[PDB]
Amino acid sequence: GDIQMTQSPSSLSASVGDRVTITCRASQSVSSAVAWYQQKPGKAPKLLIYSASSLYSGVPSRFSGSRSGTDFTLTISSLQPEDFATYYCQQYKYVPVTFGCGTKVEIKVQLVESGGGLVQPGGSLRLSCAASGFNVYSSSIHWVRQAPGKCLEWVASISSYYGYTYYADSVKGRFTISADTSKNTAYLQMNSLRAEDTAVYYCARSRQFWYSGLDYWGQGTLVTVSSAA
Amino acid sequence: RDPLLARAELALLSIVFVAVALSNGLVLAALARRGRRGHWAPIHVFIGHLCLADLAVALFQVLPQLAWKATDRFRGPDALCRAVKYLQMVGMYASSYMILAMTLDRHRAICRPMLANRPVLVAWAFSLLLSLPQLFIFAQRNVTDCWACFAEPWGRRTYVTWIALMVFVAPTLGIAACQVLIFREIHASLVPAAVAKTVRMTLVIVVVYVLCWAPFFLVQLWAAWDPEAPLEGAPFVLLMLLASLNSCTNPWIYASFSSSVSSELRSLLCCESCTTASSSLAKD
Amino acid sequence: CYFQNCPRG
Amino acid sequence: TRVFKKASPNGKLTVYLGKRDFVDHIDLVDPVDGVVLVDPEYLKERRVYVTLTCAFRYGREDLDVLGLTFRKDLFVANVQSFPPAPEDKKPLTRLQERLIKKLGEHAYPFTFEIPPNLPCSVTLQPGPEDTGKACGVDYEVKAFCAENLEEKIHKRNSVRLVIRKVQYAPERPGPQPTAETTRQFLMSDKPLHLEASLDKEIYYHGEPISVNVHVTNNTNKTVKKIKISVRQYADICLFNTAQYKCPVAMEEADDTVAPSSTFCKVYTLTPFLANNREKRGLALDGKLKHEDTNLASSTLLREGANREILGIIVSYKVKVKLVVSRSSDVAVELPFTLMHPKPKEEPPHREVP
Repeated sequence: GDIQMTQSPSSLSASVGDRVTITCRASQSVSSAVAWYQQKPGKAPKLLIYSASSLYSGVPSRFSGSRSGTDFTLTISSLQPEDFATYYCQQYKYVPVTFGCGTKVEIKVQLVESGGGLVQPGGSLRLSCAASGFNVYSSSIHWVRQAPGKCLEWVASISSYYGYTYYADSVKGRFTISADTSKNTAYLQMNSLRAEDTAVYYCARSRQFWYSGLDYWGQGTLVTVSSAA
Repeated sequence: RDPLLARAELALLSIVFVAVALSNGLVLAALARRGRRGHWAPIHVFIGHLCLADLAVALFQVLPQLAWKATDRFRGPDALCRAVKYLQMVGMYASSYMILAMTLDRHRAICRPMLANRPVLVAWAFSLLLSLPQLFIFAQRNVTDCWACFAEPWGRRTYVTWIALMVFVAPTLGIAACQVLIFREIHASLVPAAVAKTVRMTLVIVVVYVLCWAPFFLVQLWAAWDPEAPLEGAPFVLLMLLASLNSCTNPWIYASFSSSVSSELRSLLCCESCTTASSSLAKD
Repeated sequence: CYFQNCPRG
Repeated sequence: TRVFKKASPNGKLTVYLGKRDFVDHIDLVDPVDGVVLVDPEYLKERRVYVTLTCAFRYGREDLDVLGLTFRKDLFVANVQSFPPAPEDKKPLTRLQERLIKKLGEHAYPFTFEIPPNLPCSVTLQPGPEDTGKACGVDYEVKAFCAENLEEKIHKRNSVRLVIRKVQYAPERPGPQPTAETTRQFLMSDKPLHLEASLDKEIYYHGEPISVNVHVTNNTNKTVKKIKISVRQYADICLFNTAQYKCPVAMEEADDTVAPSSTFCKVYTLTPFLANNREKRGLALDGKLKHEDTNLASSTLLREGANREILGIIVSYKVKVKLVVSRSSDVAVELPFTLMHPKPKEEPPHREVP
């Protein structure tokens, strides 16, 4: 079976300026290639930690993380109002890589994407991510999808410099991925769509020279595959 | 015009033709299946070129004098003289030059590091270029195509010697120098073997080359350089069509040294480890 | 015979 | 942090190292320190040695057939492992003592001071049929319990670990590179001038290289075609100089520089292995066993040495060739440094489990 992560502290609220503890449990030996992503409700994910020990650039030092075997500890000395959002843990040493169901805390670069919308099941549909501000050959490009009430899953990855394609198990040979180097854009075609394909799709840019946690994301586009028109 | 001699020579020519045909065909088939099922090893780029060139030798040479020695005459146009003589001498010359080229390539590659089809082009071009003087050499007929043909009064006494020089002295002595430069096989100081294989293949190739090409050109000189050629009888007639002896063997000569194709043809007779791991530690 | 005066058969 | 181990087949010996790669600052070298867990219970040879080698593999085929390793030992060094030499006293590094306290007395340390001016960990692009160990340049540490050095290495009683060392781009840019030529023909008086310029001396693997090129043609003939080639001078020094040549990136421009005309254009070239897999034997950076690395990094040597190092020297250049209507071909050249950004971590190469 494929490697799973589990997010225990799903529920937490009414915490202000206090110790906030999050644990992610790895179903298998994954060493250190693990990262934590911040996504504001209704927004794009933002890179918090990679390797569980390396703070990302532009991140407050008050956030911290650590590894204890296959368990992984997220520490907040003092919670802030802007930190009430969705949190994700994910290994990045074995393709396919998958996110756990996001950890939501509750209180009382250019990556443009297009192509999605409504579609009937059993069809093909088009998406694209134009990237600007950086260099395509210097990174890999990835497709993740947001299914509500479902753990986030990476679905697609393209390596321009290596020229390789990577897909999830459920999507092998079901979708076509590509990228125009010249236009600096990633193209996507959904062949034989079904009900499981209903999700909100997000664009992720790697940084090729060595793989790490995804840094910058696109706002995403909805894709509802249903008989409704 | 001897009937029994004609029958015997036709039999000999057909037998050697079919022998070289079968040998070269099976060798080239093995090479093609290896290249399709694996690498286009340049080691073999040449042995395959040897196969193709030598099978072309068989096809373009044996059939013409087959046509003459069977029909005992000529029944065609005049430019067919030029065409047939060209397509005949081309194989003889090109085979020798491509042997030269492969020897040179191996000679450089005795210790050559990585270097990412040229020398085969070199050999082919050099052959087609040396194919020039035969234009003004062969003369006209005086019934059968281009009989009593002579380049000049010195054509039968200087051009023949130049042919002999260009076909042996540069080739055989050149390849001789080729292996003798491996004499400096002892590199890398002492050990912290191959000499036997090197010398054993070099000796074999050089001796087969010289011995196989000896009789045709020796009788060539004793019949051309010497006025009033001493022998016109039976012993000369058969031996003047036996130079293709190495054709069925020289590809085998190279294939024997190649442990890859040798094991391939012998199979086609009927055709403790560990793991890296990781741990943690205590800070401070 | 190839490049020399071959005896006539 | 974390530490890597490798367990020997016999289980009597085990090796513990901190980081797989070592930064070659050229001026100094990372001290390569590790430890060996030893089992005297099953040990019988009463002596253990650990040795570190740097070796470049013999090229592909040997005696008209490929396989086996006649690699030349570029540099080998040895050290006692167990029992430790009392005469050998050296200041242990912090990682060494950390591993010692974690494991105990059966862990015995060792340090290797790699001298500067040694070849970078460079690999050669294997052929698709190459099934043996990869050909190229690499370091290898190894452990084995034996009474002395002479004894035949017994594969049931030893262990090996291959390693690589890396260099990195200086943070200080050099002068902006320029080149120019003035080709004149016998047919005309006025000259044909050409100039090329690159923005910075340094580029990172996977990011574009932009060249500003200007041409001034006053001769009677006309410039017809443009060849642009990101190329690589690789020097081989197994026996002597061997500057084997293979370009990595090209493009053809059907642009034209008219007589008495000026041409000013920016050309963008960015190397990538995809269109270079076919170029068998193309130099690449170091590999662990067979994981697809990136392109070969620009070897950086200390200027004090006279560049005689018995190893592959890797330097990347860009070549601009202009062709004139029907000697007419003209070439100009500009070299550029090519190394990775500033390191911060290990090389976590990504692959399926």
